[PDB]
Amino acid sequence: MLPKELLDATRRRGKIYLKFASEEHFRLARAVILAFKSSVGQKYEDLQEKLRHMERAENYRKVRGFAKILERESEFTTSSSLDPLEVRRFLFSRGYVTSEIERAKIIAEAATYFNTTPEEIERAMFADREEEKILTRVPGISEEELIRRYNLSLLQTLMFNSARMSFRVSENHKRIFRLIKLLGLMYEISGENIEITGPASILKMTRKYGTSMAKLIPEIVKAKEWAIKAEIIEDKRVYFFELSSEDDILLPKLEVSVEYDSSLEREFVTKIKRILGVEVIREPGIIKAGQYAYIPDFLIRKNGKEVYVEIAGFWTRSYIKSKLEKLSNVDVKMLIIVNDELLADKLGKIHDVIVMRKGKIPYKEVILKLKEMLN
Amino acid sequence: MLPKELLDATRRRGKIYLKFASEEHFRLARAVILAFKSSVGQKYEDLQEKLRHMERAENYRKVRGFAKILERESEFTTSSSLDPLEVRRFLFSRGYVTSEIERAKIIAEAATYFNTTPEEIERAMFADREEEKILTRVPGISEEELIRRYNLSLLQTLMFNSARMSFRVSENHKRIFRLIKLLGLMYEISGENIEITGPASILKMTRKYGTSMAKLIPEIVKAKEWAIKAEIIEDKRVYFFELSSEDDILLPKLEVSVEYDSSLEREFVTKIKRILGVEVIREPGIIKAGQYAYIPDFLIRKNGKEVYVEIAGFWTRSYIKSKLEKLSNVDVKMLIIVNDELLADKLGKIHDVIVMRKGKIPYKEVILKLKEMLN
Repeated sequence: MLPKELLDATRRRGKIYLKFASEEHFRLARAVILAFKSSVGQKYEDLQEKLRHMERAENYRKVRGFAKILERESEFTTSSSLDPLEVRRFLFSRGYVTSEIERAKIIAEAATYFNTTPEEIERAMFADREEEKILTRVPGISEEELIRRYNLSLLQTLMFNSARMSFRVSENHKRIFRLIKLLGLMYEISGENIEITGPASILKMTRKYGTSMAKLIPEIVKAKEWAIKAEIIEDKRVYFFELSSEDDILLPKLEVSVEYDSSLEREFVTKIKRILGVEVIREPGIIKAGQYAYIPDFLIRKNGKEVYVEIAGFWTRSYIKSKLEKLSNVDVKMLIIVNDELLADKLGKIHDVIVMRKGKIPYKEVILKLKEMLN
Repeated sequence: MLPKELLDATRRRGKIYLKFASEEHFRLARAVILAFKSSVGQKYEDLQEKLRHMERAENYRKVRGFAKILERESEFTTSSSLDPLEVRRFLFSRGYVTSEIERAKIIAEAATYFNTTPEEIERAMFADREEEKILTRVPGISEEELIRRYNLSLLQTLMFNSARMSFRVSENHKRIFRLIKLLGLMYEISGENIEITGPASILKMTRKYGTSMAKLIPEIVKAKEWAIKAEIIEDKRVYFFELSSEDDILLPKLEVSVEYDSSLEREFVTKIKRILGVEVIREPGIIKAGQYAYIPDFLIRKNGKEVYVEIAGFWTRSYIKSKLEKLSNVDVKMLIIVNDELLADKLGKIHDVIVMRKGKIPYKEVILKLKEMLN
């Protein structure tokens, strides 16, 4: 997101700061709301011209950013009951493109065929263009909520260029750990500090990973106390970013779920249990190993031995190799399964982990490794 | 069989013409090729700077288009044997981002950890940037081949804005008809004229559809004689385009291959044979019905009665309703199956066709319909 970086952040002495909106921007937020309200019943093109007219060097980014929020929560509709594709099909089959003088006549024939007026045909002809969509509903969002959502969006946008983002929260740890796993994030826990590998630390799937990462931020800033630190890469330059609840930035408290099902969990247990003669506990709980903590998917036990199993999300070779070294100096035994469709990195020799095939777990390989680990 | 490009066209009085390259652009092609050859061993940024320097107002689209063709056929490599993600993980974990004053020290530690020099650490650190990839191999392409490939890419690019493209070829009809089906194109055949609905006539999947349509063009222009006509939409403006082999545009002769699975096909044959007790012929010939011709997927024969079955590719409600109307009161009996995953249009009530469910054929519906047609 180049534009935002060069324009809604400031860089100084190796640090990067975001140009958050505050109560000082109340009048600007209201002016954007008024531009949307005035454009109800009009084409998106007319709304955009209103926004361009109010834009000045000083307010340009916030006008754009506020309007992006309102547009996302607004309802647009096509301007005609007619199908634009069927209208154009009819017109083009009667020679519309190869005519010039005859076009008004061809439009009049269409109006008879579709039981309407020439003006309705003309409205329908290109009604599938985005510029032609009609604003029909504007959300009932206050200036303050607009400013809060803009600031959350800005914080999320910055994290698309993060090499790593670390945070602490005063509560909601259980939900956050569940979110990290559902979102497939690369994580590291040390004490109260939770470090998320960012998209500037992967080779591919950057937008997909960054989008997933961004869904975690609304849950962080909902805690009564929280602190974020991040390392940001911009071309060959690096910057340190830091924000906490004590900075009193206006931010929302948005509902976050992005939930799932326990189908694989049950499928995995049912496939391993009697085959292996083993006890399996699903989501057994955070396990501490040395100075680090892990969020395993399964605990597998037989005789007096134990093996934790964790299914990674997005991954790179450097991330998995680092995780493996950290687990090698500790008593816990852990089997990591990595998905080949989530490799955000070059293909390489990675041992000690089990690799999926086309997104499916290889159960015989898992069974044999587990047998070897459990004896 | 496509690389995207910048359009470069002339528009005049409702007609659009492409700015094809010719022998007049030989010296420019030679200069672009030399910029690549003289950059082997250098970084992508250094190559691009040579191209920026040679660009002028009148030729920048060809400089950039020629270079894009060469780049796609060139080989680039990362500048060190080190994994940049691993190097940055090491550097950043030692405080690289937060202690500018220690960076030379931290880089020297990395050089010891990775068994190399500080200068290699500095090369590897941001070696995953596109600007820093090294040009290692340039294709042996000639100025004439570059001009031919540019012209094909230009013609292909224009069709991304086509509402429809119609063509005639003097030979290779069977291969062209097979390709139309393999590519999932919306087609209509009338005598020698083959009309392809273009991506300006669908609401979504426009990149996917236009890319598929682009792959048909190399097969058209390989015929001894050919002629293309198209209707082009740009915003709310329409243009007529026409080109034939008689215009003597320099074009390539490319081998065209599209990978096909055919798994759904085989299962359809076996199930219908068993449940219906009929003969099922895969990929029968082209069939004429009225003034139009069709490329069916199956012919089902029972006690002398015959029913054709066609599985559409990409589709719109407009296209399918027009197709159904042309089939309406013709002798031949044809059943159309559409795939819900290939609808490039709004959801609507379409009847007289069978709609797949999550890309799977509904066999009860198909069999019952076939029985009604087979009696």
